[PDB]
Amino acid sequence: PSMKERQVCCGARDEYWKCLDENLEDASQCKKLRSSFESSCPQQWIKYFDKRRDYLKFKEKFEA
Amino acid sequence: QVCCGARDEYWKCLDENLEDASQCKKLRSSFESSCPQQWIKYFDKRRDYLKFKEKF
Amino acid sequence: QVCCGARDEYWKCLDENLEDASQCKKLRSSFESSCPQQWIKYFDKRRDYLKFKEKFEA
Amino acid sequence: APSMKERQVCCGARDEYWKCLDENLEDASQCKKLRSSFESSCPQQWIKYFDKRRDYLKFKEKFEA
Repeated sequence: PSMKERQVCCGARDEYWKCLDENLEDASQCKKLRSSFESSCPQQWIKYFDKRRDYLKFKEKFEA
Repeated sequence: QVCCGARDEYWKCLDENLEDASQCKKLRSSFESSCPQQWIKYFDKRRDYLKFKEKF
Repeated sequence: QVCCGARDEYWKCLDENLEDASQCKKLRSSFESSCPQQWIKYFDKRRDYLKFKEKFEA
Repeated sequence: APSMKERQVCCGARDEYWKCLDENLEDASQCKKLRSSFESSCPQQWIKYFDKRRDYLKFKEKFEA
């Protein structure tokens, strides 16, 4: 998986996660960005980032 | 692998395999994985030119 | 190793220390080592804008 | 530990220097300008590495030919 593929995957993840921050984890507002994210990233990266997002957002509330 | 490190090892394989890219697919991956695509485009043009100049 | 991994670890440190860059100088080095300078400049503008937007509303 | 940009600039400076040496069959004198640009562009331990790497590669070529 090339450096350009990583750049493009990260960019698509940045935009997707940004949307989620501006709509309190509401997938329905970020449908096209989620689609680009899946199109832009290897299957095992998508799983990594989805699980990381859960951990981080739940750790916040456990701490809150 | 530093970008120019992975590039130099790819170029070494090309040398040792008479410029036949088919023999160097593994090292082509590490190169692509180590270097921005803009740099790879530059590096491919420098190599193509310099190897051609060599034979000339 | 991956440019965005090193960026995210640097940004995680900035969060944890009240956006205080002086604490996170180690991971700033690894960020600079992992990412081309053109990407760093963009990422630094993105962070400045987003962190500022955080306050401007909250 | 040098940044990615520092490694890139070191590599470019090294490339142009090694190119010059190839065009003058290792004659240092005709590349002194590029030599200087290589030393300023590269950390001390990188200069050492690429100098010893150059020697090994050139002498390995002669040994085999």
